[PDB]
Amino acid sequence: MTRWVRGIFEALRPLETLPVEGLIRIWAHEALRLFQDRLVEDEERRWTDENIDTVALKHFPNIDREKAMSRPILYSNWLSKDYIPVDQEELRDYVKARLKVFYEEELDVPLVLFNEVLDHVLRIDRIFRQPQGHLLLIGVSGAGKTTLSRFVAWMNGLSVYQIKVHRKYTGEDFDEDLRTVLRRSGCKNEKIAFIMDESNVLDSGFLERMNTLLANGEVPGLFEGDEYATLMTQCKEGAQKEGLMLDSHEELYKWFTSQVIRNLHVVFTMNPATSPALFNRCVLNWFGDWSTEALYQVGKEFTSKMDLEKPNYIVPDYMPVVYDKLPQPPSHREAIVNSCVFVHQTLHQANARLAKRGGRTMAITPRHYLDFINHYANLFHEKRSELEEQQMHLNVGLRKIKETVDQVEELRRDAKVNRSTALLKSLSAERERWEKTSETFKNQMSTIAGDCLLSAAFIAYAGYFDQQMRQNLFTTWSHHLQQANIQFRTDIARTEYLSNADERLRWQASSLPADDLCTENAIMLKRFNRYPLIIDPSGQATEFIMNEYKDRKITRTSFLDDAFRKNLESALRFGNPLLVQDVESYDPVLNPVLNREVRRTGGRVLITLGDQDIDLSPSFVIFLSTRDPTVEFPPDLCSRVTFVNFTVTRSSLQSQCLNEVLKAERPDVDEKRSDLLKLQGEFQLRLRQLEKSLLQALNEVKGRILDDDTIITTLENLKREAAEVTRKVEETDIVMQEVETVSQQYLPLSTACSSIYFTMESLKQIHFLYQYSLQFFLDIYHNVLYENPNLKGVTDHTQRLSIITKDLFQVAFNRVARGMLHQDHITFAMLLARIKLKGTVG
Amino acid sequence: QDLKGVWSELSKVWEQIDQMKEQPWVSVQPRKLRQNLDALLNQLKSFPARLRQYASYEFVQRLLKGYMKINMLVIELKSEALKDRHWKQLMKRLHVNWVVSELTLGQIWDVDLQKNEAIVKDVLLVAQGEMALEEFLKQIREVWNTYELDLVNYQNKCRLIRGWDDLFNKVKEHINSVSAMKLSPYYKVFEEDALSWEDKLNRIMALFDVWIDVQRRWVYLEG
Ligand SMILES: Nc1ncnc2c1ncn2[C@@H]1O[C@H](COP(=O)(O)OP(=O)(O)O)[C@@H](O)[C@H]1O
Repeated sequence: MTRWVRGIFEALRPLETLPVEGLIRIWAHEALRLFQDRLVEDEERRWTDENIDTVALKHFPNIDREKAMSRPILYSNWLSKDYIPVDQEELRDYVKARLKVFYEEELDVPLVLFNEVLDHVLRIDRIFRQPQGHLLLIGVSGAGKTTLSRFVAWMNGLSVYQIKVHRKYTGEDFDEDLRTVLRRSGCKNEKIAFIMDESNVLDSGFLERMNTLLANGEVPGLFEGDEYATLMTQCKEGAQKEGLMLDSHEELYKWFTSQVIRNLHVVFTMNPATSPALFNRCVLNWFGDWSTEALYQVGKEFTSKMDLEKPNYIVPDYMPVVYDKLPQPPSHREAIVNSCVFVHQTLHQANARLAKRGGRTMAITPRHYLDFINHYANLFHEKRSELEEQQMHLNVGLRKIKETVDQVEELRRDAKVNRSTALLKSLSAERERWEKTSETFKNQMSTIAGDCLLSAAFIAYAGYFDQQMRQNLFTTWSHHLQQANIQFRTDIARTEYLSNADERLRWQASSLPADDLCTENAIMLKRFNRYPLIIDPSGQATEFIMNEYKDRKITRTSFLDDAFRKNLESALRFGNPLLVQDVESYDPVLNPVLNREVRRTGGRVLITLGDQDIDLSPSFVIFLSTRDPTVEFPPDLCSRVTFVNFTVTRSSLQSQCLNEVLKAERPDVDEKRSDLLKLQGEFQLRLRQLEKSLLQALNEVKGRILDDDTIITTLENLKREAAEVTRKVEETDIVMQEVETVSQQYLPLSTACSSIYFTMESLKQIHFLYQYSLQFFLDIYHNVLYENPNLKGVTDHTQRLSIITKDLFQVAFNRVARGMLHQDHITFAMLLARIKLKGTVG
Repeated sequence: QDLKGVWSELSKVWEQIDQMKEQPWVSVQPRKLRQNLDALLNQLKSFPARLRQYASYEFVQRLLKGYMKINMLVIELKSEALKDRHWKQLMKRLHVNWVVSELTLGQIWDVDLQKNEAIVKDVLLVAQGEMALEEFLKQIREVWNTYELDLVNYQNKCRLIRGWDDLFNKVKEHINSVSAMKLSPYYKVFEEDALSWEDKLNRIMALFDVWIDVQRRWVYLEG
């Protein structure tokens, strides 16, 4: 109530006179600022709106509730000299202009202005022009708290100050920081906005100390003795500077406190332990998740520098629209932005579903959405540039081959003539094949947008979920894109599309499994905007990332190590890659590095680490890692990093065993699957390289194209090879159902392997001795597949499969029970029999 | 007519470009530079329709667009990380002479920064790493030229040393950091300073390692 009266008084002070309508409007505006903002649920806000209107009608009857009341009630002194009402459109335009200005002479990252941002900006403005104005921005982490607070403070000309978070933070340091802030604000008449986050409010002593200054605008028992005398000398100086005759100590301290009240503002940032005294001492403003419209506008703005144009894009009837204000008819760009919003909503829905199911689930924040859009932009640029340079290479080859057709015609005008005619027909066949290649390239131009959207969505959002959940999310996204008439290839090999042969083979040279999950994890490790947080209980991923950056002097450190901060300082200063394990015990000092906060002072590009400004090196990269799968991290840490998970599950393991069965028993079908994967981009790249070599050999012509007419074989070779890949395009579907049928045949064996391995790993509940590694089960599996003598001398695939199924249980039981008590042999046999009974059909 | 007017406006914009060029590179401020470039863009856009349809108008139009685009490169080139070595690397890799003491903004404006951005960015990152290492060694010099042993009395007979742990952590940190700098890709021209400093730190570490043992033994024997 006191803050209500104070705000109304501040609004009514510089103004001359109003009707009752203006007083009612400002009263309602202050009521909304003090009560509606602290609300979370929107219908509660609607209830508050309706009841403010009801009370206004009741207490003040016979007053026009349309001239004095509107849905937008916005007050500011930005378009005037008094704190008067002002229309929303000019407010938005002015704030857009000031955002463009704030881009330049400050930290430069793209920002978007929507309705929520505008309201929050006006709220920070209001709290900054209220005496003893203190606000608590509560909401989801990584949504705009610090950015909006600093931006508004810069707009109002307040020197932004923040408390540096450093390992083993000392309370005396906090006291001296408060002393400096108070001296700069009260004495020097400097308007300072003070901002804190959960990374620093973790010590309740700081909060219980600052409650005194939040309530009274002063800290008793802080300025004593020599500090007291020095502050008094400077405060007398400031009082003379302003024009006061005040020279008594106690009244000078009182004037210092009043100046602190008028100038110093404190802003809090938190995520939904905290005393209610903090909640009540300052103003509360809810800062919930970005709305659907907000996400739509972010997608529309950040993709403006991208093509996403299809003039012949047919509008699909029954559009599964998620943004309730999509323009009719939806263009291609609007459709893509709608798809991105739907993707974010599907991540939220999947997290909710896993939360309901009891499984572990980790929060998704607008930072993930921004990362997704950034990855979309980078991948779109990459693929577009690559395909366009291939376009121009094919075109220049077409003119070169036409020039040589003319040259060989000139040579023919001079039995070798018949061979020259054969050369001519071969060249013409090459020419039409290249024209058809250009047509297929136009088709790829059509497909690239959807392909990029799906790949970027897979990279950015997915990465913490297992193989099955990743597949479900990708299926949902692809089904939505198909439902929105978006051109993407009906079959997508993310592993192939996001890499090629050479990175995969060098990863295989590294200590990296050939598992599809592992390949996707490596791809995520390659392309990343936020530093990865590798999750793996085994440790193959850490050794792999070591072997990858071995030449770059990669270093290992753990949060438990006391020298971790020192190694971090060295790596950051020098730019060597750093690997950090045990992120479960996390140190918030890493937050500025993950957030990529840098300042450019002169020739130096520094970063605030702890309490020291470390010079950032332009080659530094960090890899967070952990070994415990069951662990929860705060949503801030989730926002800061991208998650890469190596934990084996039943789906991943069954896919592994299915691949091994296909390799060992049906090498022809696994080879066919490999050819199907290579058909995506590997065969085309090899064919284009052979085309490059043919063009190069063709370039050295001095009449030697017809000397003995022997180079044309290479041409035929190329053409032959071309025909080969063409045939694999024809029977791609046939290979698909063939491999699908054989995988359906072999699937129950893989399910049995997954179930038996999980039974083995759960065996530890019985006795502490019963510990078995994944490598043990794979050893048993390889013994069953390769060095099993029962399979010798038989070729019927069904018979070999049945023999393998029997021997799997037999050998697994033998190997386990030899290292297992006699009392539990029957228990393990019963479990194995239950598994096989579930597996068998009939 | 219209052609005389557009030629006069072209002369005006040529004079403005010449005035911007003649300002030496050591005095041009990129903030004032972008202010003037924006002023020139508004000067071009404010022209009537007839003067907006000429080919020379288009020429100065995308010319100023390219200038505003390369303005960013102008900001990074204006830094303290390229004192003399990196500029000379730029000249030898760009094959155009640009002596800093005679350099003017016009000379940099002459060369195509659309095309030579790769060398610029590479030498920029190299210079950033170099100045990071240089600032670390400066911090080493400042901290070691002022550090002193905290001495406390003992039985009112002599002033012994208190604070062995902090000095040990300081020296070990400095040794580890210089050894890690030895692995940095920018550790080429700082080698002699690094060797001298690691020699000094090894001497300090060994000296104090034996000093603390001597101190403990002596106080034990005195007791
Ligand atoms: N309105 C906005 N538009 C675009 N990006 C934003 C906006 N608000 C915040 N961001 C992004 O958030 C990042 C900073 O995180 P921040 O939102 O400050 O986290 P916190 O929620 O802890 O304040 C910046 O990189 C910025 O790009």
